[PDB]
Amino acid sequence: RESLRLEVKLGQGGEVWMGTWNGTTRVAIKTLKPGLQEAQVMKKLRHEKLVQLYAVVSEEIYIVGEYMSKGSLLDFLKGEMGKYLRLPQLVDMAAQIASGMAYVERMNYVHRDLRAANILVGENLVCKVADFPIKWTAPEAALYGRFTIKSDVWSFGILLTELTTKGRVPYPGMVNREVLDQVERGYRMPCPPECPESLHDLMCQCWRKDPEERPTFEYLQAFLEDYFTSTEPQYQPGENL
Ligand SMILES: Cc1cccc(Cc2nn(C(C)(C)C)c3ncnc(N)c23)c1
Repeated sequence: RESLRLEVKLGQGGEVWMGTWNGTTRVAIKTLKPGLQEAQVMKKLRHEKLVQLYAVVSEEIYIVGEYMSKGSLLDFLKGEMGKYLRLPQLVDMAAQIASGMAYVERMNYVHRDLRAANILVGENLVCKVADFPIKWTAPEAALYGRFTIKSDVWSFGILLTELTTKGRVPYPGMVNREVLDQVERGYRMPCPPECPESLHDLMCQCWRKDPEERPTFEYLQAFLEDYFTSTEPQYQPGENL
């Protein structure tokens, strides 16, 4: 429609801007440098924990969508807020992402790149899935291209380590190659400092060798929503978590 007004340049890769749709609705605008399938997907998928597609400009997109004021989750955890987040806030954020992926799961879709960098945050610690990497990719997916919702579950397990480490890169010290050789031999990341074994157990369930044995995003959602009542009712704050 071309009723957009770009104000602040958010990031650069294409680019992303904070603008205003027809002089009112504040929106985010992703731009392509000539040298989009995401929009096609966001037409079918509509959920409160998924970033909302608003409009498109197929000439010169300019993909317009819901503006998330706190940028990516990766930047959020590595930012000034990281030091104040505790398990309750982190688990909560995990539950919201499981809710979005639960919807994806029911819609028979696959993300193929779930991770903190592709999660957006807003006010009141609202998290939503967006953007519809060996360290984040399930073995069967990275090796044989077996991309399913179960390979997204594996990726969610890695995302859990990102939350509990507050942004740190998975498999610290290991390069892609070592990560492939190691994970194939049954290696799995240890329990993060001050992270309850119960949560690390959830990760390991997401990392099971057999895809069909990994839990559903429905199970993950429910588990995380009830965490501090059914699982760790005796939880006590710590230095970092
Ligand atoms: C649909 C759509 C449109 C524009 C941008 C995105 C992804 C996105 N990316 N970014 C970054 C963090 C600037 C890269 C966003 N910041 C705020 N709101 C957003 N929606 C984003 C998605």
